[PDB]
Amino acid sequence: DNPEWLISEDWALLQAVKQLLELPLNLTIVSPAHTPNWDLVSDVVNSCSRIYRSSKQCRNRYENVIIPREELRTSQIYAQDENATHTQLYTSHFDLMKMTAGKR
Amino acid sequence: SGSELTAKLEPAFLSGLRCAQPLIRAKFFEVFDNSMKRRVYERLLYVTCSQNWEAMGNHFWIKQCIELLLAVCEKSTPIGTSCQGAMLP
Repeated sequence: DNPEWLISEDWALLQAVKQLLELPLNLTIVSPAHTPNWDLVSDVVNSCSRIYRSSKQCRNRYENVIIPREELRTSQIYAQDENATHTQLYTSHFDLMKMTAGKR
Repeated sequence: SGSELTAKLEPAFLSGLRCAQPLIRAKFFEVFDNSMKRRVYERLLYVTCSQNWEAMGNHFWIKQCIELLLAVCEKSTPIGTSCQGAMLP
């Protein structure tokens, strides 16, 4: 949480919970064998995240932001962002790497 | 049956299923066997969907899956094989 959460991270978190765990918005258990697995969710988010998000951090983010937001939706924000924020993240990293290369 | 108590005692029941004492394990499996119908699909659905296996702990609960599904097999049939080429004539 020390680095801010990108909309792509929130979207990956929500989609991991919905698609993989097949759980509802409120994480109510549908089948007893299918308990929430926040390690798997952390693994999915970290595939595209800008920084390592722990499973506890993913659970806290989901329960404290996405549940109130889904109850603009995360899908609407993701569609409206049009990958601009994540592109600008990579532009910034490329600028910092070019700065470091020039300082040699 | 169906009380909150049977929901609360599930770890104890799973301890009985994985018990190292065979008489206890047999009594618990006998209770476990009758809890679902003698059908392959329904038991595969049970082990995939109904049973939270977390209370087994570090136990290799595949043993209980084998025990549960093989119980479906017919027991009174005379023992036999398809491997007629390997049989002693």
